[PDB]
Amino acid sequence: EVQLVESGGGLVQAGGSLRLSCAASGFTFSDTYMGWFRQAPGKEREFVATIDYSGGHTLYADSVKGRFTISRDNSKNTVYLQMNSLNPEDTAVYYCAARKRYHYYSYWGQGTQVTVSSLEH
Amino acid sequence: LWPIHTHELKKVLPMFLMFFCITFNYTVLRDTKDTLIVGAPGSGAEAIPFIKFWLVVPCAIIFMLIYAKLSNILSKQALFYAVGTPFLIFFALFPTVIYPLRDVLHPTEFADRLQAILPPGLLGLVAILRNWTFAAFYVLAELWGSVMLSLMFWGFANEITKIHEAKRFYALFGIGANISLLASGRAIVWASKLRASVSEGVDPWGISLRLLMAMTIVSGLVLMASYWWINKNVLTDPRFYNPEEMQKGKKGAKPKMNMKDSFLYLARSPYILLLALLVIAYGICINLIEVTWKSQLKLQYPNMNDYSEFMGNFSFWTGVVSVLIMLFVGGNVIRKFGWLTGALVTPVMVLLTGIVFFALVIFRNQASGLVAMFGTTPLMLAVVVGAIQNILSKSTKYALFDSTKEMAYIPLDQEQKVKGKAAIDVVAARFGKSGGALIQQGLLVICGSIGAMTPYLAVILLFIIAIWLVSATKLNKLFLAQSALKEQ
Ligand SMILES: Nc1ncnc2c1ncn2[C@@H]1O[C@H](COP(=O)(O)OP(=O)(O)OP(=O)(O)O)[C@@H](O)[C@H]1O
Repeated sequence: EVQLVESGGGLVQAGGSLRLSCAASGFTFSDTYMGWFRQAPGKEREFVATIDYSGGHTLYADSVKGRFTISRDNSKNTVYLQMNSLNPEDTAVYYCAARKRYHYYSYWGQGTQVTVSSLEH
Repeated sequence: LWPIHTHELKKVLPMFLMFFCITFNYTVLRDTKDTLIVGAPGSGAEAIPFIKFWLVVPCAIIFMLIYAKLSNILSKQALFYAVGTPFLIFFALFPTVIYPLRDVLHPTEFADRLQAILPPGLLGLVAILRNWTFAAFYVLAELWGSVMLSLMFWGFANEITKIHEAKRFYALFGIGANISLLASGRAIVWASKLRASVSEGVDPWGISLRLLMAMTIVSGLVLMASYWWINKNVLTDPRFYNPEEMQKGKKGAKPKMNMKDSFLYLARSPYILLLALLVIAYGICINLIEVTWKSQLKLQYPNMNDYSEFMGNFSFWTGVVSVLIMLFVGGNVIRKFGWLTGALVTPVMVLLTGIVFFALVIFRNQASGLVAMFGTTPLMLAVVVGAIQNILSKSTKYALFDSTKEMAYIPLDQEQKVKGKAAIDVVAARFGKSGGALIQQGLLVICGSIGAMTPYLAVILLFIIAIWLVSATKLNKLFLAQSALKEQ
């Protein structure tokens, strides 16, 4: 119905790069507000970036501003998140979120786990 | 509107020009003082409640004493000049002499050596000593707004206006205040967006301050010129003005009660007591949210140019909403829905737009993530909600709160009417402001910051609006009853 699914998680190293995917289905992608969140174990779910409806307005978290970039493709239904200069503080399970054009609650995907050169265990 | 006859034009146009210049300067300085204090190094919105009390009101009393002893040695026009020209001298000397030397006059070393001793709540108090020229600018802007607007210009008007003209002239001045809000907002926006001369090494805010103070100086010069013109061409014409008129009312010269001969009149009877409660609650509620809102502004707009540009846009839109109100909801709602609803719109509006604002400020991390899915951060959203609250209050004050105050003043007998009106407008005129400043000072000292005191501001705001709502609901019972027996 509103199936969201992520891809591109894993590990590279402290300072590497990863590109997440949000190959969703089941709604008018041209009329939905997408974005990326993350929830480290023991922390609260914080947002990473959101893409407006076509790429005009992007809103990044102050902790990932300049490093991460979020981009969508209304034709090829998928939301991207190009992660660069990954810090050990970035490790978390990244969820893709989606809010319809006029709704107020966002659907969540199963989330993909991202880890980077595990820091002092 | 333009409800003035054709023959009174020669008398009202200099008056309208004087009022336009005074209100333009008032808005420009009201925005520039916040820009300077909030954006100063080592300062912030926490310095505002400390200034507004420990510098504004003692300098207010000092200036009132100097003015009272000066009015007896100088003539009326000479008094106007001797009071208005120091303002222009300071506003010409500030961006040219005082602001360039701000890194010499300000004792940053002593200021931080002191801040390392005082509790973290007195950061707003050491920011006054760290930016004492900016504090003098704040004091003199407040003193412009008080003296040159409420005392000087309004004494001039009430002296030279005729009773058969007063209503129309004051309505024209009310609409001119909104037109000057529009003009000052556009002018501040322009002077701030004139962040030009891409060649670095110059202060981007220095140029904006020079432009703002230059507009202030030109406006003050036009004010002085219009005052001279209305004195030499109008107040000497036996057709417009003749001192044989206001002598009738000045026979009983204004007996201003000091403080407490009226503090007991606020205890005579529950009517004037509840009305004082309404005025005090308004004065405190408007101030409680402003310091937190200006902290959110300093967070959203770090540099002085963007802060001043936002204050200019805020003034412009305050003017727009004020014009819309004066044109559509001028006297509609009060007579359409009774006195209780008109008196309750302002407290419930402050309550709604304040609980939303304080929820956005307190629950930032909880909101950041649901608001992020709407393109904005809870900081910008809190800035917008606080701006909306301030705009709505400063807009539907004159048409919703003052209109119900003065309407409540009606069913009283003339003696208690005038005496209680003087009592309210002598104590609660500042009592509210000074109390809203002292509450925030105490909360800053106890809690330790603005971010740490905002949960207690919301509880205090709820405790005061509760008093505001219960007093307005009780005052409506004594207002409806006394109005019925007055009919027969
Ligand atoms: N309708 C109005 N239009 C323009 N200016 C006004 C109006 N009513 C009052 N003022 C000016 O604003 C003052 C009323 O209180 P004031 O607005 O100063 O409290 P405030 O909201 O804390 O503002 P400030 O920051 O200047 O203290 C008066 O001194 C007067 O100079």
